[PDB]
Amino acid sequence: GTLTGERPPVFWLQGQGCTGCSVTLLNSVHPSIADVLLKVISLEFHPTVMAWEGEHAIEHMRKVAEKFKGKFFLVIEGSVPVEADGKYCIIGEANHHEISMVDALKEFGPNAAAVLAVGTCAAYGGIPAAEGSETGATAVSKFLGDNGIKTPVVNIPGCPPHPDWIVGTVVLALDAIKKNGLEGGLAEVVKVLDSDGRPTPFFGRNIHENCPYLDKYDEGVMSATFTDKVGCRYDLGCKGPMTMADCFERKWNGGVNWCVQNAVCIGCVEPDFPDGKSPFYQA
Amino acid sequence: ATGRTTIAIDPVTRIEGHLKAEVVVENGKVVDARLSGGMYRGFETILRGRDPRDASQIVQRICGVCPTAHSTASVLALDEAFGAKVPNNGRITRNLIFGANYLQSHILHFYHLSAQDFVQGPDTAPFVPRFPKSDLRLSKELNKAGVDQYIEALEVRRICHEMVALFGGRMPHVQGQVVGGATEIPTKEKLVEYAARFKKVRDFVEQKYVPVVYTIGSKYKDMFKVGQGFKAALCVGAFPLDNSGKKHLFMPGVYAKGKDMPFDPSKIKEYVKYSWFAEETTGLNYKEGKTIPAPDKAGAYSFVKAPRYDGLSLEVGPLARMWVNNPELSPVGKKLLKDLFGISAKKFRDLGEEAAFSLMGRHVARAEETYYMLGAIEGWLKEIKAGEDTVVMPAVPASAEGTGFTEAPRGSLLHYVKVKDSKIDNYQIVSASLWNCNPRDDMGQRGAVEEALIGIPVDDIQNPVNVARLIRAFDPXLSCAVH
Ligand code: SF4
Ligand code: SF4
Ligand code: FCO
Ligand SMILES: [Cl-]
Ligand SMILES: [Fe+2]
Ligand code: NI
Ligand SMILES: [S]
Repeated sequence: GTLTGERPPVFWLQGQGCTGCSVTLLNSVHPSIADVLLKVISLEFHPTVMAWEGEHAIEHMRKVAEKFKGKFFLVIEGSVPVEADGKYCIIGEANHHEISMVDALKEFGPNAAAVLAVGTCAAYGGIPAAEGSETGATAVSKFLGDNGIKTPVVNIPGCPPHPDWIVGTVVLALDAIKKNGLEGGLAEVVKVLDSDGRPTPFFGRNIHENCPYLDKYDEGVMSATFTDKVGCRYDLGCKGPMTMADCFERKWNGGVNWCVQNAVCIGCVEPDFPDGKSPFYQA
Repeated sequence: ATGRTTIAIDPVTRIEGHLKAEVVVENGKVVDARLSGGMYRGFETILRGRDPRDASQIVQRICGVCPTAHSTASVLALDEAFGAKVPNNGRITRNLIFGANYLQSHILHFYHLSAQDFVQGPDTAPFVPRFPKSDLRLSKELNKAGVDQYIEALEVRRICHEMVALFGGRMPHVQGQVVGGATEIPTKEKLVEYAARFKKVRDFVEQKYVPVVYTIGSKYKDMFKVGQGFKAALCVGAFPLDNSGKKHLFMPGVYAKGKDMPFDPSKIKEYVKYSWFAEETTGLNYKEGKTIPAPDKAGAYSFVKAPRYDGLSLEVGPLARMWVNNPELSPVGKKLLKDLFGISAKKFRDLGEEAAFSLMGRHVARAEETYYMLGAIEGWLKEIKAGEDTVVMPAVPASAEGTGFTEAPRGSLLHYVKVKDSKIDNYQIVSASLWNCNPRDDMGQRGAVEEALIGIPVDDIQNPVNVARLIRAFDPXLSCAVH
């Protein structure tokens, strides 16, 4: 990229998120986040990092949205709670009217080029939708479908995702769009999504079948304490067998570690996370 | 003289999470304030019925900026409930995991959240558009230094997360802290890797971050004269320095009405009159806490409960800890206080109560604390024993309770767990931005930030920049506050 290159507008809306999907993106190594923001995308609205505030920030997003109707990318971090008329997530106020996450996704969703549901909360409901919750936490694709909004959705799950999955999916899409235009490009992206809406370059391979401890698993050699790094982690709760992600290769935080080496995989990219992956510390 | 203008700001940006601030301005000053935490998930009910060990993963998803704090409070609560005796080397490893995120979080806060309050960024989103009169006072050279350091700090904070992940597995959301200790014994080789990254962070903190806070502060001296609020603080202790449970890097204490007092956690109660929870749950200590949402309750204006300490509304965070503990100031800080402010100071309290409890004082306290944490981390790198076991494997109890107390980067954090039939019966969280960003209690007494907004200058109602500047000095995290 260059400082003077083409950079599409992006709005980043936080529903029932924890900001960890924004933070994970800040950890991108190459390209660095500075390069992403200055050379790849134009991040026009993001509540955690943008200069302006309040109704002025909302109106700025609305002005960009009008200018780029059908052409901006909408990132959603967190689930969308539908109970209590949307009141469990208020994202702003303008014209003396509060704006719920429900309202915001009904407003901007129809006019985005594509919605990127970043993180397991946005993609699948995640922890806010888990047993014991009461907010009607809803995944982005389901909310949009329930409301008749046909905009394409790409899921980039994980709790959090690896930065490379987020940046890499953006790069995938922008490449396809450069080659084929917007609709042709998004069609090429959709072709490489699995049945859970995830890009197969990052989510097409199983952790366990590629795990360095697979021989120990097959031998029945299981660690009995977390600090035994020789044995397989299955008896300690590892969910690698049921998890589709490339962490075994890419690892985390500049390659310094990953969940299976350090402790166990908890299946954080999967649609049933957390309840279908729990208890975390037994098989 | 001018009359009243009422200003609502939603979203307050360059914080974490969902906050509306509404202030009443009369004659150029804020005279009233209300803070609304706008997003609820209900972790305290989601956790019920689970294997207690799951909590130390689930709770981190309260906040991906400070997940190591929730991890720490949770594993401490589980350790107590399970009777787990963390090995000495695991105590130290936990301190290395968590301490690295203090460095990350304070650097993120000053540069990537706060610095745009004082620095004009590059002429492209997300640095523009902004208020036409943003009161950005720095010279071209100093403004450029701010931008250059913002950019360098993006790499430095990322390196801090590599430090967290070396023994923590990944970040956000560590895998490496569990009941019974830490899941990965530090090796000689990985301790070299941690130290090499730590050196780069130390150099940035010492040469760039601490100096820039005092230097920018010296161009905004008026910001030491506002934002006092109650001048009341809480610290619950954090970073145990031995296995006794009685000695910590930050020792506990309360400060209010000009007086130091001990910290007794039984004096904490959470009020809900002005919060969206059922009225019958008001006034509960966390050991009996209840979380029953009431989003339509009349008169309420926040999903944050109102915690009070023996009736007092207190603030938390670096200022609170540094005031309570009164450490020696950094060499840089002593020099720049003299050179740029004409202040002769040796220990933190030598700033004086008024300047410490101020908008800019909170930024200074956070920079000083970052420097202070360098020495703690250096000490732990000398104390850790490569190869020595860091975890025990305790059986899950059928019936138990435990409380974990620590200090998240933004202030005091406790988690309480009650186990029955080997499952979570209750789990209650009392977090840092809960103490700071809460609404009125049942007696109408404001929360700490609400009160600190009183007196904030708004000389231009069309560019009311100091409202959110004050809020940002507290480094809010509304996802922590509400959970
Ligand atoms: S169970 Fe986990 S540690 Fe064992 S081989 Fe499979 S992915 Fe690896
Ligand atoms: S190893 Fe498992 S828990 Fe860790 S990031 Fe990958 S999918 Fe998530
Ligand atoms: N730091 C942090 Fe998070 C907050 N507020 C907690 O506790
Ligand atoms: Cl933290
Ligand atoms: Fe709570
Ligand atoms: Ni937090
Ligand atoms: S946070």
